[PDB]
This record gives sequence, structure tokens and C-alpha cells, in this order.
Amino acid sequence: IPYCGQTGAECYSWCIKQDLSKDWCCDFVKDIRMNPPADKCP
Repeated sequence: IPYCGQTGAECYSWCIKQDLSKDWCCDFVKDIRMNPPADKCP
């Protein structure tokens, strides 16, 4: 588990700790050229 982590799913858990919005992270971990999972953001 390096900086953000390995994949996007795992990182999707940190961005939320910011308490901004469910779409806030969906657009963040997805903008980091990562591979977000399909079971987190519809």
C-alpha cells in the first residue's frame, strides 16, 4: 500500500474520508489515471 495504494477501488476509500460527496471521489480517483471499480460509482 504505497501512497494512494495500488488500484482505484482501494483509493476510493481514502478520498471519501474528506467528506465532500460520493461524486467528489468518483471524479478524483478516476482522474488520477487509475482503474476505478464498477461496484462503487454508478
